[PDB]
Amino acid sequence: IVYKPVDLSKVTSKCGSLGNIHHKPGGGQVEVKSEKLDFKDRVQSKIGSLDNITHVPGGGNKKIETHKLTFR
Amino acid sequence: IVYKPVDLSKVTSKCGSLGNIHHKPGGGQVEVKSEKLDFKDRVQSKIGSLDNITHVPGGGNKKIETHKLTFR
Amino acid sequence: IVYKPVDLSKVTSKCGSLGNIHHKPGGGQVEVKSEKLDFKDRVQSKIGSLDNITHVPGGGNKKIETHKLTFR
Amino acid sequence: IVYKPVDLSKVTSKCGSLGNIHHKPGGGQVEVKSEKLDFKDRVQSKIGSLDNITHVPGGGNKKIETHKLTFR
Amino acid sequence: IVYKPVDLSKVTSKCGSLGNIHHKPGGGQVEVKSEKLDFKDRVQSKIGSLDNITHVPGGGNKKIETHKLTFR
Amino acid sequence: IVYKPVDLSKVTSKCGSLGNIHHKPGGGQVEVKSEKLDFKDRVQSKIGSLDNITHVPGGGNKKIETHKLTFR
Repeated sequence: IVYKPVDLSKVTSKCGSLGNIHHKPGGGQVEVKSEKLDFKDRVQSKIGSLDNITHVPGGGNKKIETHKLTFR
Repeated sequence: IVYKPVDLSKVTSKCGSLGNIHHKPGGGQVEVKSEKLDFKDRVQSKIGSLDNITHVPGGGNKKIETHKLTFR
Repeated sequence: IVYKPVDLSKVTSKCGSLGNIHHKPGGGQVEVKSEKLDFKDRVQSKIGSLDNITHVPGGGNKKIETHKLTFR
Repeated sequence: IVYKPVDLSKVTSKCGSLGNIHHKPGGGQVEVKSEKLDFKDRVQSKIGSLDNITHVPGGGNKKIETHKLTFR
Repeated sequence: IVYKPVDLSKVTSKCGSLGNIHHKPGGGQVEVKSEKLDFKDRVQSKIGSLDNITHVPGGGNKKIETHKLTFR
Repeated sequence: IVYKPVDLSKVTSKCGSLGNIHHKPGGGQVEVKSEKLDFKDRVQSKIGSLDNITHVPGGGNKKIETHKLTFR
């Protein structure tokens, strides 16, 4: 008895933002004028930013593999 | 008995931001004028930023493999 | 009995920000003017930054492998 | 002009577990038998426990109050 | 002009576990028998515990108050 | 002008575990028997514990108060 199975598979995952082109994205004009103005509660503000923010909790690879051979 | 299984597989994961091009991204004008202005609670502000922020809690590789052979 | 199983698999993970191009990124103009202005609570501020910030609590590699052979 | 507003409010918050009675809760019999047994990955186990676990990130109180009086 | 506003308010917060009664809680019988047994990764185990665990990152008090009076 | 605002408010926070009654808590029987038993990685174990563990990174008090009076 010959037991010769073969795994030759090519497996890829390519997830998120890949191969994009951004050409002169923030090229314009942004004007913010604020006067006599009041905040009672928590503020998050972005003006004219172009951040790359990347979070990867994913993208793991795992294999679990089992081999057994029994005579009786 | 000839037990000769083979794993030859190629596995990849490529996750997050890969191979992107940013050309002259923050090239424009940002003007922020603030006057007579008040905050009672916590502030986060970004003006004209271009940060690359990368978090990778993921991207782990693991193999679990088990072999057993019994005569009786 | 011949027990000659083989693992030849190639496994990679490549996660986060990889192979990106940033060309003249912060090239424009940022003006922030602040007058008569008040904060009672905690402030985080970025003006005109281009930080590269990388956190990798992930990216680990592990093998768990078990072999047993029994005669009786 | 008399400006004499009054706040007499009673405000209460009562959150989580309050005023419960637990009488002989763990009074029975718990038997665990484990033999020839294997773990490849991380274990959390409770047998026969009766913990009080209390987490309070909430339960703060704040007032913001503003008074202004103008002649012209 | 008389400007005599009053705050007489009572404000209370009571959060977590309060005023509970536990009578003979762990009073029964707990048996653990473990034999020929293996762990490859991290173990947390509780057998027969009755901890009080209390975490309070919350529960702060703050007043912000502003007074202004203008003659012109 | 009479400018006589008053704060008489009573403000309280009581967070975590308060006023609980634990009567003969650990009064029963806990038996642990362990044999031929193996750990490759980090262990935390409690058998028959009754800890009071209290963490308070919270629970602060603060006043911010501002007064200004302008003649022109």
